[PDB]
Amino acid sequence: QHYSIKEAMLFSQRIAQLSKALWKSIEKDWQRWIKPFDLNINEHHILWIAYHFKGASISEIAKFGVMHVSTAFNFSKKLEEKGLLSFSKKQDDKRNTYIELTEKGEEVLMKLMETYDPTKNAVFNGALPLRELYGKFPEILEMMCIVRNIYGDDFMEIFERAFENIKEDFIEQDGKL
Amino acid sequence: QHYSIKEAMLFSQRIAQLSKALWKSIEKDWQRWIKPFDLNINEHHILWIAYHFKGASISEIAKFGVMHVSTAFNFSKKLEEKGLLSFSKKQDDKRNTYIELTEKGEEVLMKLMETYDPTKNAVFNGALPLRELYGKFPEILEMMCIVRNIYGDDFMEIFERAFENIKEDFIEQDGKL
Amino acid sequence: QHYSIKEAMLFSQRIAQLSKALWKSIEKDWQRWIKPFDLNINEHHILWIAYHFKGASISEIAKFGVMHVSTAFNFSKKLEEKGLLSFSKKQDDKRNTYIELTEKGEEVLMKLMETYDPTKNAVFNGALPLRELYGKFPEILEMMCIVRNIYGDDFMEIFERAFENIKEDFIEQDGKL
Amino acid sequence: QHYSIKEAMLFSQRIAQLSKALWKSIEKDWQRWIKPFDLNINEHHILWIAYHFKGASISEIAKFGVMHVSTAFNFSKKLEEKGLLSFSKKQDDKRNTYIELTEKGEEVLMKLMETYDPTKNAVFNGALPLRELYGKFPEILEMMCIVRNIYGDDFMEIFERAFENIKEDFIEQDGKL
Repeated sequence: QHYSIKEAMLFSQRIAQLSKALWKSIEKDWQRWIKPFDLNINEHHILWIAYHFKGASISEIAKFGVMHVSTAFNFSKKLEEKGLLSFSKKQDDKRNTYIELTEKGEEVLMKLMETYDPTKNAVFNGALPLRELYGKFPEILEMMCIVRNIYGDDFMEIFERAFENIKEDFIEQDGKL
Repeated sequence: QHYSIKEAMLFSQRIAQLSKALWKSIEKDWQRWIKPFDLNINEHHILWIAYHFKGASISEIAKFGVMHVSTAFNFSKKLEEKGLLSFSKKQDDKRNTYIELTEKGEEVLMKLMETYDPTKNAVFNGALPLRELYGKFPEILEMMCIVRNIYGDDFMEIFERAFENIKEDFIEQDGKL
Repeated sequence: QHYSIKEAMLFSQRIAQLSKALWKSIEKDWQRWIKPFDLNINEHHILWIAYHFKGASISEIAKFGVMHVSTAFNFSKKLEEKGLLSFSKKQDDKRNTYIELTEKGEEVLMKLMETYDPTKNAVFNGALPLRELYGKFPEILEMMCIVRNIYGDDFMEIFERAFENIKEDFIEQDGKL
Repeated sequence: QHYSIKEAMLFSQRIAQLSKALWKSIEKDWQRWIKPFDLNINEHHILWIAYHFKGASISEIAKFGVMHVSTAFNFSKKLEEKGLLSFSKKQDDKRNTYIELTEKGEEVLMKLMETYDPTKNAVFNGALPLRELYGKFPEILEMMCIVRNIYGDDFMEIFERAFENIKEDFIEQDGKL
């Protein structure tokens, strides 16, 4: 207890609607960006996970991709067909299968990056006011706090991984390494 | 411009991962709560929209339900089959079809409410630390600001609608009106 | 431990400068507003404390006025001279002396209120951007959290007291009850 | 307009009380830390400003010290008497007088640093809960936003100056360079 029941219902509905809105917008923009290259959302997500972690287990891919293991194997295979990634020999347990990007896939990823225009995506524009007032893009700490308690600190290490990987691996003259 | 390209990529990835995590958790908890009653997530969402707005157009239902019109008609029909809601006579345009809850549906909704246990749902527990430190549940303003610029102030009026409807229509001794 | 020493120094300096800036600005604006009526900052603060709490002990006045007891007695006396407030008979302990506003003082307070122009005060203008982005004036929760741990929940009840007193006791056509 | 008058009064009182509380606590802790060395708050503030800016004008000192010019000259002189700082030859305009720390003063500053214990100061402890929940000390952005609109971006550059100076100039084994 030490909270009202009402309060709980209000908060629940509030976040469920907010989170549905946000996921749906990001989903739509993202799908726009990547549909030229015939990639599902999951597939691009998987490709990035491989870039950032220097290859991964399916169980890694499903953890950081917030998908089920099944989907991670299925879409991983679909990508193998497209020559984007490679598979390890052991298929004992789908979970332990190890994935690693082919070179063609890495070029796909870099290309998609040069195709990137922020000003086309909704959520970016929705956040620009806040960037202007604060001088920096919104941190949305409360959200991160929540997802940490939900998903775990090792989960949460992907944010640090990707920050460092973007900063170090690439540089910009018009947008790419 | 007046921001870095890098910055944009960091922010994009950050929010896309955060928002996927949040939507997936709420999705899983919600599905747990409502699966006894053989209801899709969309279907429950539609039923609430009808309760709050005293019936609605399909186009209303899709706006506030963040779904496509097609889905809103399809799942609305599935609910009509279940005797939960009623349909208007005009089917000229799916969009203008007017939906209104049957009594059986309203009982379903109230029942689901008495079935509600917050302590079972992840995101609730993830937010309790913040509730303790602040003395109130997290407001997540930055998120709301964003969704407002994205979706519109009339969209955003559902939060006020539902706050007032919960407060006024119901009272709690163990949880329900 | 479980923090860096450096971190501690950074945070300390940061807040000490921020808090000096804020106090000095509010001090200057406030002094501008009240200098017509020949009132020190403390004296006006004391008068409000009496209005809100329906009279008070000196020890109350010093708690909520964040001043020393000595100052609270001295400036309280200066106000008695001005016919603004009245004193209880017991002077056994300065702390237990009970203060209550004269009518003249209450008129002074209401007058000062009609003299109030927000647009003249700095800190108000500094906060208007945030009010525009958020649709509401900044909550500055982190600050309140801090002051709560510092000063105590009974201290913190003055915010609720004054919110309710402003809302209920007064109404606005051009600014006053 | 486009806000209520009431709202303005609420916000004003709220921040004025919060800011008085915070300044008074920091004032008391700070005075505790520095009273061994017979230093006013202003005097220590002035000494730090000189360290960070490699000497300064009085007008600089008053800007960043949020004091009047008069006080900045007076307390600067008192420090010259103590052999802490040195003066430029020109006294044409007090404002343009240039101050620079003597070596004795720098040792005083470093000493005070080794005397530093965070766990003694109130505001530090008031913020530790937030540090624990967030994993980092509170940013209090809203406050900084406000002070920026109030005081100016060049004013605000002292935060960056001191961050970099602390990080680079010193290192810690038990607390000092």
